[PDB]
Formats: sequence, structure tokens, C-alpha cells
Amino acid sequence: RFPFPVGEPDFIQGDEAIARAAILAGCRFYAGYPITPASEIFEAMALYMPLVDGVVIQMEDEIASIAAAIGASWAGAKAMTATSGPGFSLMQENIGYAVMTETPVVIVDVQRSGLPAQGDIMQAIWGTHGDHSLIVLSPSTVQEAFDFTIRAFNLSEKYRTPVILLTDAEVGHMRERVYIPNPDEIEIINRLIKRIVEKIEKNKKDIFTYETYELEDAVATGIVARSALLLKIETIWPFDFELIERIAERVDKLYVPEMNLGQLYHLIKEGANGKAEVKLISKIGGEVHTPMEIFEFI
Amino acid sequence: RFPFPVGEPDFIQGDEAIARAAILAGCRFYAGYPITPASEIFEAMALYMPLVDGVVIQMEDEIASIAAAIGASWAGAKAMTATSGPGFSLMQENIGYAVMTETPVVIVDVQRSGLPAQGDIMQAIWGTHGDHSLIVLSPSTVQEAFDFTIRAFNLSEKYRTPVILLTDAEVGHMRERVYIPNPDEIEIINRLIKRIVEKIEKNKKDIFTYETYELEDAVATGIVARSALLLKIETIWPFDFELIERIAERVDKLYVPEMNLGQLYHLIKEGANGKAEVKLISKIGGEVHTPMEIFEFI
Amino acid sequence: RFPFPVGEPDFIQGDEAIARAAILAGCRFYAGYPITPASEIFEAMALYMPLVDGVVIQMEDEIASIAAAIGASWAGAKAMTATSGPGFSLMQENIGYAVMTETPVVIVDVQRSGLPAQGDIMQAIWGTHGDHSLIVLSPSTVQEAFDFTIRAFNLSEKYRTPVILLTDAEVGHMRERVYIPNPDEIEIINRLIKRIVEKIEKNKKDIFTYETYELEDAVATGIVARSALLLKIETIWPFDFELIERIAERVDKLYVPEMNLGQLYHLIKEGANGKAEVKLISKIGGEVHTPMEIFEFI
Amino acid sequence: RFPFPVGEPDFIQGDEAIARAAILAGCRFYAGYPITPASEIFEAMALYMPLVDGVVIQMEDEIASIAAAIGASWAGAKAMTATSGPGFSLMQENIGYAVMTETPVVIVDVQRSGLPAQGDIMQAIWGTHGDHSLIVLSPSTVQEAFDFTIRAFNLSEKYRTPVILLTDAEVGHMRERVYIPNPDEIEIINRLIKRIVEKIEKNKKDIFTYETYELEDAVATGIVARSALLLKIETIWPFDFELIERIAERVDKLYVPEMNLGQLYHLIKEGANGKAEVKLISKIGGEVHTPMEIFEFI
Repeated sequence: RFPFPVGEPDFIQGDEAIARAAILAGCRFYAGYPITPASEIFEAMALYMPLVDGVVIQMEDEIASIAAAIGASWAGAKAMTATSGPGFSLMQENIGYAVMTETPVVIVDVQRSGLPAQGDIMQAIWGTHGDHSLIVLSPSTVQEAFDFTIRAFNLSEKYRTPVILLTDAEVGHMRERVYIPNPDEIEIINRLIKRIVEKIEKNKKDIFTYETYELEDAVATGIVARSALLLKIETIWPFDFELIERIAERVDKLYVPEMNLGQLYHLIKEGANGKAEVKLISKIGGEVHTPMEIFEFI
Repeated sequence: RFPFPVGEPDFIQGDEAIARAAILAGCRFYAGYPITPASEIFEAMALYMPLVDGVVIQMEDEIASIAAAIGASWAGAKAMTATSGPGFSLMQENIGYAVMTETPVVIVDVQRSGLPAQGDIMQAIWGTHGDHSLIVLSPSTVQEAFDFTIRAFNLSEKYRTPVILLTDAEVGHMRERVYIPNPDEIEIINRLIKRIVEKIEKNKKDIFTYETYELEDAVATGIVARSALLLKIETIWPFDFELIERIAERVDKLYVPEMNLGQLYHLIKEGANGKAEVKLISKIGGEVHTPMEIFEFI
Repeated sequence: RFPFPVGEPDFIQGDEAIARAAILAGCRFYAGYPITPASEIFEAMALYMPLVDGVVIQMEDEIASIAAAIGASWAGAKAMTATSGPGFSLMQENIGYAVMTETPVVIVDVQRSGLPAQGDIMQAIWGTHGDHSLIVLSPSTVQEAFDFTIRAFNLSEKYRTPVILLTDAEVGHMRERVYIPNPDEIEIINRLIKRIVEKIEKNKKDIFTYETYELEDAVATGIVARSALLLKIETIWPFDFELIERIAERVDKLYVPEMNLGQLYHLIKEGANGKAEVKLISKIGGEVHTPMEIFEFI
Repeated sequence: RFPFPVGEPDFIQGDEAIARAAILAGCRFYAGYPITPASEIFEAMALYMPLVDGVVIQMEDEIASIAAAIGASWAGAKAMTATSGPGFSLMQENIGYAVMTETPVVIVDVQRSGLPAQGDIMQAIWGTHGDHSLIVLSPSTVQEAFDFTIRAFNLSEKYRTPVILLTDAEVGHMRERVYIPNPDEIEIINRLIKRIVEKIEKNKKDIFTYETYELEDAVATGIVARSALLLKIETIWPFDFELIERIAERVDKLYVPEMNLGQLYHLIKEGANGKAEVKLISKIGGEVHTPMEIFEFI
């Protein structure tokens, strides 16, 4: 009994795909605030969630926003928050905390400029205090935003960890085609710091996920994969370093275009054990890479 | 199946009576941090709550601490936090928020000096932004700390409101006799801003509660009722102004001893429509009133 | 060398009068965030302050916003923040803190609905934890917003205390006539908890300020004084209780119209030692009292 | 006129060396809270700073703690805060903010277990939201804690940036010999996001600083350099990647012992462009590496 179309193609935005995906995954607690460009995730939840006997909690404070979800999670709910920019910085203690408690919870960081951007890749990985491991996923299309949100809620439960869906304003706002399956076509997974880290890092084979098929060629993520279309980075963390190694050997140079000053780049160069030149095509300040721009540069 | 004595007298501290009372009331979510003198409420919960299939959440941030409980409450749990001093100030937005959402949640403010004190009476009433109404209870004994905690959880549900149990370090730490009933001897109540305010303020007859029987005489709360033992103030808010009126007429002077510089005093003088002299015996800086001190002064 | 008109009448909004007044008073530190209806105070400061060799600090967090000003104050600056609604709740710990440290700082709480409102009168007085005293001023016109801001900065220094300028969206946004004096026509005052409280409360004769001249008659504050135009409440705290007493005797009934459910009312009834009937004309939900509405009711 | 010994050797703890160094550097604003093991930095400041006409501000909230210093800095003061663990997480937004504003301020993160630890190396670098660059220094001795604190205040001013002094509980608490120079033997430096990043990253030659002299050999930081005594890592960020490259070639294997699960390690492996095997000796859970432990393993 879902208040949106299921079992059929539809044309939705990112924020809406996420908000639909979450609900089908089992999430009946959302805690957030209307802020651009997450405020559409909010509106969708605010619209849909009361009609599925779920609850939306409009919290002022990002600190409070994430804490309420950790709290709903512990009282049994599947739960999510959503934020942007320096809000995401505010949530790092409670995220860190959710790591140690092995709390299932999903966080959406909708990246932004000031207009998409890709400058929270490292903070998504290392912003927590201490030794920790959590999962970070990066959607390149509106269909991936739908699918990864499902996967996030599934991973969050299976590995009893927070999951970060790391996206951008453009994927979030741009309308595209999403096939939304019927409820029962969807597998949903029901419900010291050495095992915590190993929980994640020893299972990259299950949690890591990449797209790329050019075995006969001489790497990006998010809204920059679509304009670079190539190695597709979907699972940002835990990160398969060896895979980048194997690909280093089989090619001459590895171009890493990002909307930052080098973050995805670093993991690539550390991945490529010297066995290929690694270069960054950085654009920042608003526009995604136009494919002519990535084109020329190479 | 409770991990502490039930259906029998026992001798416990305030923090322990509260922590026992909460659990018998149905609370299976506690979110707090060890701070004096609330850190004993924590320890007791941390000790007892895992053995009743409940959960304790050690949160750094008081802002986060209260938000997690609002969140657990909305996902269905009966929930409580506990705090002291400027922590209580931090929780005022989320409390205010719990008021508007009509969220059942219980908050313990354990008052302090720097050593009890009584300087959060007004902040308990008016610290929220806006127009609101919530309930505030004040225990004078260890048995009242037990009983009011029960009543708090019952009122919180019935009137769908936050309830503040406003206590002090001394009541909290001092060992006294508590009769703890057996589980089934306890009635527990299962689960715009004009009706909100009226919800509470129109039902003072049910929510207001005082102790005093001297119809032949010529007023305090908390640890200061025991040393003044008299009108006993138990329900601080919603406040029965008329009752203080009726008592004004029947007496000459009304002495209001508090451990502050006048807070309970003000409600008394506003209650006494001029119909009696109202005077405050203020001691602050550590010790409760020794009854000799209240004695002399009158 | 001021980047706005001085020594002459002009027609400005509230937020602009405040922002002009502050600068003439000596304030060279403002820390805030653009939020309605304080975001105009911000814009004005952001516009004017760089041209007077001052500094504006755009802080996300209201907690941080007030802390930065307490910090600038201690490093020697005259300083101010500005906020609205549940933001004001967030600042209560740091305000409380500024009280104990005897820190000069000015805070503007721009009251709001959801559209003015008057529901932070009590929170302005009692939202701090503990025993404290601070000053609260209430402007009824755009000229009073200018003048009280000056007075706030002067009182803040003289009594080494925080000062709260408690205003509303309407006074803030409405254009009126302000005479702005020339710089040198303005007197500006250069730079335990028992003396703190007495600092303020023993000097009501200097800090308290009211407007009303009807000795031959049979009381409001803010945007509701202009529509009730009568006793004008300008200094909200410290509060002259005796004055309301003297006025109680000389009249039959005292009407207290507020945009809340009774806050100014309570101080009035406690002021009137029974010696006059006290009644509240409460409107909430948007519009100020239209004078026909206050008119009929009486 | 300094209230501690100058111009002579003395034997002090880390927290005391830091607190002495800061004052000699020109810092007259400290804002913090007593927490282990930073609470000694506090006590020292609280003791010394009033006697140099400076100010210490005891703030509850780490968010507020850092904001007050950013604020004091902007009103002209040289300023510092100090924190530990999830406190450091709370400060990431305001740090990020200090980056964009090009605010000189110094932050001490005293690393900890639960007992030193080294699990905030990455968070020190990448915990800010967005694209940014700041400086991070790591003291290995009590004399380096003194000296780097000086250098921090000097770098903070010269590059108009926040500086993070990244230390640990052990260096902080352990007594050692510090030569404290006389005041005038100390050079102190008086007072978009593409130039910000380049400000730092283009000047590694001045900001980067390492200790190691074994050109005839076949790498650690903090309390783990002393027990590994070798390449000494002092400037953690901006990081000289090429230097690690040059050292990779000249040796067979590079052992990176840390008290974490690999953080310093990653920068090393990314530094070593495949040109040497890189291995981590991780101990976590309390004790520093005993040199026998690092010894055996190799």
C-alpha cells in the first residue's frame, strides 16, 4: 500500500528516488530539516511517510537530527537523516558514536557548492574521531540513488553499521528514468574496535562495487561519471586498493576527474602502486565537467 | 522479572529510586551521560536496563541526549534523559520541540550548586521558546522520587507531553526508605498551540498535587520541604494559583524558603492576591536550610 | 566617518535602525546568521561594518554565534549577535555563562510566529540556568529600536552584563521616522552571584524605564503598544513591581494585551498586589492587535 | 614579566610546556574546558594567564569553545583552544569555517584511548567539510611540544590559517627537560578557496619539517618516534609526498608503527610510489610501542 508508483518505470528526481527507495526498504523514521538540496528529500518524506504509518521529525539541529535517528534505531526503527555541507561536519561525533555502538542508520550527505560539488569524499571516510570503519556509496544516476539507498539500508543492517550515501545537488535535482520494482521483488535484510574495523574492511568483496568493462583501453564517481562517460566508483569506502593496482598495470595513465582539489585522486594514486601515472582533472566552482573539457585535457 | 527488589521496602538513594521507578513504569530507553549528580541515575540504568531488554545510550552532547529520546519515543519507546545545570539549558530547544509535537518523554533535572540548590524552578517552567505548557514535579523524599517518576511517565503519556522531574543533588544522593510495589500493583498508562496549552492548564485539578493539612495555622518544595517540616509544593507546573489565594486569606504571613534568590516566591506572591504578606528565606551557596535557620527567621 | 546618514531624520526599518545604532554605539563585532526576520540586521551589518573597520562573522550555529561574541568581548570588542525563535533557546547556556562572567554583550531576539509574536518574554527573563540577573528592553517604534540599542550597549558596559533587546518581526521590518544624532551628541559608556543579582535588581531606578502619563484614567509592550495607543513597558527586566502596584490602586481594571497566552500578564498580576483586576487580551497566530479589537474588548 | 621560569632549562610536562610556549608566543586568549588529558593545559593557563593580563574562558561546549577563540582572534587576540576525542569532532565545522575566513587560531587535539593513542591523524587532515588546507604538527618530546606550539602560533599568523597541534596523552603528561628561552630570543610573527589551498600546499618547503639522518640504512610520529628510536614525522600536513618517494628508493622496506589501524601508513604508501614495501606495526588499546615490540617485528 505505497502512496507512489511501484512495479513500473517512472521519471523522478534524485531526492525523490532516495525518498521512495528508503520507504520501500523499510524506513519509518526520517529526521531532518529542509535545506537545499536535501529539503526535497524532506518534502518527499513529509509527504509520503505519514501515509505509510512512519514519522518525520523536523529538527533544527543537525546534531539533534542524527541523534534522534540513532535513538529511533535503538528503539527498533529503520532510520535516516540527510544533510549538506557544514551540517555534515556537525554530525561527525554522533556518526563516530554510531560506529562504536554498531548502530544501523543511514545518512545522506548531499554535496554542494557555496550547484553540485564533490568536496566531502575524504570527510565521509575520515571525519569520525578514532579508528572506525563505515560504508560510503556514491550514486551516478537517479536509478542508482534509488538502488543504493536500498543497498545502504541493507548494508546498514547486515553489518550493523551506519551507511553514508554520498551524493550531490545535481543527481539530487535532475529528473531521470527509474524502474521502481514491486515490494516483493526487493530483498530487504531484517534486523572491540578491532572487529568493528574488520567487519567492514575484511568484506570489501561484498561491500565494494564498481562499474567498468574496458579491458582494451590505454576513473570518476557521482555526477562526474556521467560526464566522463572509464572506471566507475560506486562504493567509496571500504575501498578496493588492489583493484586499482591491477588496472594501473594494464594502462598507461589514469585520469581522475573530480569536482574538488583532489580526494578521489589520492586513493587512486595510493591504489596505483606506482604502476601508472595518475592525474586529476579538477573543476570546482559550479558546473560539472562538460565532456568536452574532460575530452580535451586527455 | 526485575533485577532489583520489588513488592517490599528497601533503602535506596534518589537516583536509584528514580532509575528503579522508571523501569517499572515501562521505560526501555535511557539516554544520558555520567555527570554529578545524575551520573548515579546513569549507572543504575546502565546496570539494570540491559537486564530488562532495554537500552542505555551514552551520549556526549545534552542536545543529542534529549534528541535521541524524542527519537526513541517516536519510534514507540517510553524514554528518559537526565541532566544538570547548564546541560539543562542546552536541552531547551528540543524540549520546546517535544512540546509542539506532543511527544511523551521524561526529563530529570538534578539541581546543583557550583551540593544541592533550587535555582532551575523558573527555567523549568519558562525556558522553552514560545507559548507552551508542560508538567514539572518536585520530589521531597526518596519515596517521592520513586513515585513521581512513575507519575511523570504516566502523565507524559496521558497528556502526550514532556514531563520534567525537577530534583536536587541531596534528594538524589540521600538514602531513605522506599516501598517498591509489585509490578501489578502499579497503574501504568499505555500509549494548535492553543489546545496544547489548554491540555495542561485546563487540567490542574488532575495534574496539580500538594501536601499540607494545617487548617489551624497562622510553603516549600524539594529538599527544603523536609527541613521546613507548612504547604508542600509537589506539582510545580501547571500551578494552582487559586489554592495559594485561599491559603493567603486564612493566614497572616506566608514564608517561602528556597535555595535560590526567589523563584517559588514569585508564584506565591502572584498567587496571594495581596491577601497575605509573602516573604522569602533564601539560602544559597551549599547547605540546605537547617530547620533552626527557618525556625529563628520566623 | 559613517557610511549612513547621521545628524538628521531618516526613514528606516527596525533591523536597519538597530544596525545603525549599534555601530554608532561602538560595536565592531557582529556575529550572526541570515534568518528571518534578523537576516536584515545581518545584511545591514554586513554592508556597513566593513566600512567602519569592524567585522561580521557568518556563523552557522547559534551556540557558536553567541560564543564568538562573548569571545570578541573578552578580547576587548563591543559585540552583538541576533537570533529568532528556537535559536534563542540554543543561546541560553552561553547567555547564562555571560551573566556569571559579567560579560558585556548585546543580544537581539527578534520574536516571530511560525509574522510577529510576543512569546519570548518569560524566556528572555528566566531561560538562563540558576540565579542571575540581566537586562531586557522592548522597543515599540523604529526610533526606540535605534535608541534602545544604544542604551543596551551602554547598560551592557556600565553594569558589565549581557543585554537583551527583545523585539518582534513587525517593528523590525516596518519603515518609520528615526532621528539619527551626530556621533558626538551620543553619550557612550566606555569599558559572587549575590552581588551579580544585586548589581541589576538594586538599580531598577536607573535601568527601569516606562512611558505613560494618564493620571486621570479608569499596559502593553512592543508592536502592541502602538496598537493599544496606557502604560508603556520598555524595560522588561529588572521589573518595577511597586510601580504596577501604585497604578493598581489608582485604577479599576488593568488590561494587558499581548501576542502570547500570558507572560507580561503574570508580572502585572504579581505587580498588582490584588489592588486591581488584571485581564489579558491575547491574540496569537499572526496579526497584531487591531486597535478596534483592543477597543471592543474593553 | 612572566610568572614561570624563562631563559633556562626546566623540567615540565607536555601540557605545561604547551601552556608556557603559548604565552611566550603572544596568546592572551585561551578558551577550553577541563578534560583529561587537556585539563592540565587548562589549569596551567588558568594559573598563568591572569598574571599576564590575558583571559581564560571556561566553556562547557567544544562548539562554543572554538567559536569564542575564532571570535577573540577576529577582535585582535592571538587565541587557542584544546580538546580531546569526540570533542575534536564537534569542532570540525568551526575549524572548517576558520579555514575559509583565513582566521589565525591554534587548536590542540590531545589524542587518547577510551592512555595515549594516535587515531586522529586523518581526522586532523580531512575532518573539515569541503576543499581546504590547514597545518598539522606532531610533537615527539616535551621540548617539541613547547617548540611546535611556538611554531603553530607563528605559522597561524604567517599563513593566516588555523593550526592544529596534534599530540597525545603521554607526551602531554610526561615530565622531561625543556630549555625555555628568554622572550627576546624568540622570533614571533606579528599579525578564493583555490588560493587558500595553495597558500599552504605550495609552501611545503617552509611548513614541512622532518627529522632523520640515516642515509646508510636498509618512520613514526609523536610518542611513537621516541620508542621507535628512523624517519621522524613532525609536520603531518601539508605533507611532503616526494620526500617519502626519495626515501622509498633508497631502502628496501618502510615500517610505519602507529597507535591506530593505519593512518600515517596510508600517506606513506601513497608517498612511496611503489618503490618500497610499506608495512604498519599497529598497536592500539593503551601502551605505546615498547621498543622490544618494534624491534622483534622487524
